[PDB]
Amino acid sequence: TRSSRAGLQFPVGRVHRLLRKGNYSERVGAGAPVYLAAVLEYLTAEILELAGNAARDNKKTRIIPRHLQLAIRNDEELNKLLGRVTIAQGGVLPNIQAVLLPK
Amino acid sequence: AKTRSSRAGLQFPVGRVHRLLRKGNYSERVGAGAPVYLAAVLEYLTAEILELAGNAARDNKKTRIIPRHL
Amino acid sequence: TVALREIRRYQKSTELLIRKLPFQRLVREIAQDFKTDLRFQSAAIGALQEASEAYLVGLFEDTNLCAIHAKRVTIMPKDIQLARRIRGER
Amino acid sequence: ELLIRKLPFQRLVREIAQDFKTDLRFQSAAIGALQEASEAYLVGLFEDTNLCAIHAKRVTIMPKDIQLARRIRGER
Amino acid sequence: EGAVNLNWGTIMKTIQADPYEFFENGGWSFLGGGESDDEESEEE
Amino acid sequence: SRKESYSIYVYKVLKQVHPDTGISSKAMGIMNSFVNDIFERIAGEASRLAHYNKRSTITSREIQTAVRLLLPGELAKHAVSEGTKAVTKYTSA
Amino acid sequence: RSRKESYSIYVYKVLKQVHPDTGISSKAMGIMNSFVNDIFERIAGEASRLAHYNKRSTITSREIQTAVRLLLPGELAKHAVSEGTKAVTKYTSAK
Amino acid sequence: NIQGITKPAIRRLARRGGVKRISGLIYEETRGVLKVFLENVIRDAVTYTEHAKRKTVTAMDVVYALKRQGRTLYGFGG
Amino acid sequence: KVLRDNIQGITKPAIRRLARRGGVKRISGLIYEETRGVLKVFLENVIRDAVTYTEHAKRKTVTAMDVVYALKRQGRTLYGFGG
Amino acid sequence: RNETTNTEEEKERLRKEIQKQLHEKIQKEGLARFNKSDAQDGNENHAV
Repeated sequence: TRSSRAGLQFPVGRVHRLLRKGNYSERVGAGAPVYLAAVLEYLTAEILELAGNAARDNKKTRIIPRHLQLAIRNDEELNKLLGRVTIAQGGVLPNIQAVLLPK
Repeated sequence: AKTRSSRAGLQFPVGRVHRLLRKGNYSERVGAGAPVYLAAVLEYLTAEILELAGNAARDNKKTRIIPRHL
Repeated sequence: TVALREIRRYQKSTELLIRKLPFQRLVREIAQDFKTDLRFQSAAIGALQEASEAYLVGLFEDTNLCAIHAKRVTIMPKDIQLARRIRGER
Repeated sequence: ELLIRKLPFQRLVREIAQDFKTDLRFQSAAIGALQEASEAYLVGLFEDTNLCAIHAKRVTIMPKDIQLARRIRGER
Repeated sequence: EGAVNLNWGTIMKTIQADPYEFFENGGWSFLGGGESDDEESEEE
Repeated sequence: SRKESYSIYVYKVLKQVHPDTGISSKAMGIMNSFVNDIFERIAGEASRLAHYNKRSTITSREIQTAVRLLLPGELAKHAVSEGTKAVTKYTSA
Repeated sequence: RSRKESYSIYVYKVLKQVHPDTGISSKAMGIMNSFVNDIFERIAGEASRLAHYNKRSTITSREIQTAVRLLLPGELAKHAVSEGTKAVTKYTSAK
Repeated sequence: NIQGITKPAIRRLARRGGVKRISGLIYEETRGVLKVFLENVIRDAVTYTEHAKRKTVTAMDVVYALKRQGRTLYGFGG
Repeated sequence: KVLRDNIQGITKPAIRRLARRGGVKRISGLIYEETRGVLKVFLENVIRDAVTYTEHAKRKTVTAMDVVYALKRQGRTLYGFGG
Repeated sequence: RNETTNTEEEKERLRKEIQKQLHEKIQKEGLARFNKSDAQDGNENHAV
């Protein structure tokens, strides 16, 4: 496969077909889908790493949307990247303002 | 009525809009009335804007429309 | 004190805070003003409820920020209007 | 008419551009567009700051109003 | 209508000092921005 | 080089609307930018709809519903009426 | 029947590559699939706009790299470009 | 059907938003804001549905209408 | 020649004029520095993209269209300079 | 729509014509209220 030749797990043929059928350009070079698959694989690996850390922090062995929301909103770069997206069943970060705390 | 603008009673260029829609990588095919409809909308919107810009330039006793009036 | 207990309790959970049937009835009432005999998949209503609650919670966070800026604990309609104006919504 | 002086602004733009690639050239219209965008942005920000300052029953704008405005806008 | 906020506290003191001279000149006409009364013709 | 712009068409529209008014060069630059921007918005949204519905052609329905999405109420109504009128008369002719 | 595609198996493989003793719910797998599709759409739209700006008919790896640089923040973009270049060179070196 | 958004529900939404004290007009203000939001979103969704020549509003229409506003939602097939 | 600390070219009367156009009547003295920092962060964000476009076109001059695309990417569409 | 914007803008020409009549009316009103004799009798508010 073309994923094996690049030492990847994401599909190269599928991504090339989606780029081909997406009305992006007249022709598509062969180094674009490999690079884009590598980027997507890196980003999903980062996301899943932080979400697994967050799920272990809660002592769970399965990732739920709550852990994805915590991983996203807790990482500065990801939270800047995913700044407009809302995650169903993600909730909010625990945040109580300083002046509202009791005395 | 040779030009397609005349056949539609328009002032914007139907042929140029057709060329840009085709040589623009939007979809595999283009209709025959999509350029006409879009040119009509664009001409209407420009007229809408120019009416109020003329009003504002006439409220300032000016003959020339400038970015201030837009 | 119960206010803070509730704040802690609701920033922990993720379950929808609006009852399902009232929201469905509201959605159908609103939709009936654009086209009669419209059908909604249950997932469409669920997505709408998630988006509406997320929007309202973000708005309430901005409102709380405005209220604290004015040195008040109590959020007021003028705070909401100011937050919506600064966002660029009104 | 633009309020920031044109040549100091040019020097500022060049100084900032000196980090991303050494010895860049700029079109004049590029600097003009940058100044227009910057002044429009700052005027909008001062509008929001004035709104916040009036909200606080004041008339003087203070840095915390700017901070609140940039927070609500979603600025980092 | 005007693009700028006016100093009404100075304007009203000038008008109070001589209301007659104010109307003699043209009165409230100065508020209409600039009375150039000429084609801008900015386009070359 | 022959650069393309909508300047002559804006002159035509202006004389149609305001025979005794003129436009500066900068206002024409702004108008050209506006026309290009609106074309880009509408074509992109039409493409998005065509892909959403697994279609490979942009017909006047896609453009009509794009106008419905983009423009506000009265503006959408008048622009839809104008476009349908023009398309009908171009078809008839 | 309806043979519709997704990224679930690849996300699962990546998860087991990074976290072996951790599972994922179906709703989170759906969210991750939506996330992948979104990021794909953003990158492809930026690449298309860049190609049309530069008057080219082809989407190559240069467009993808510069779209990544435009879209992602500094360290994230740097690591992603590193990964992409590594993968492209490893794929090109072999055949 | 706008009365169905009761006062306790708005209180709950404000408590998850960290709000400690609530005025009495906040409820009507929030109902108005929610009505405006829902009106816009449902109008866009119904536009999508009519274009697709359907009589049922799908989850895809809602997701595309939120993407249109900039409120991208994950986990509904996007 | 290297440019060093030219942020102070945004003089205090200039910031005051920008505030007056914004409708501000009384201005605190810490504003001017606040504003300066804000402006820096803005320009650094816009220029980094404009330069990214300029470098991708394999050019050495930053053109007006590069700035226009950089602004358009942030939802800052600018009419008057092309588009 | 073009005939309605023409109609609305002709109502706006009447709006402008009314506004012009109002400015001319107030100019004359002020000229009548203030005479050159009142200007000669200037109650200078010498500080009391």
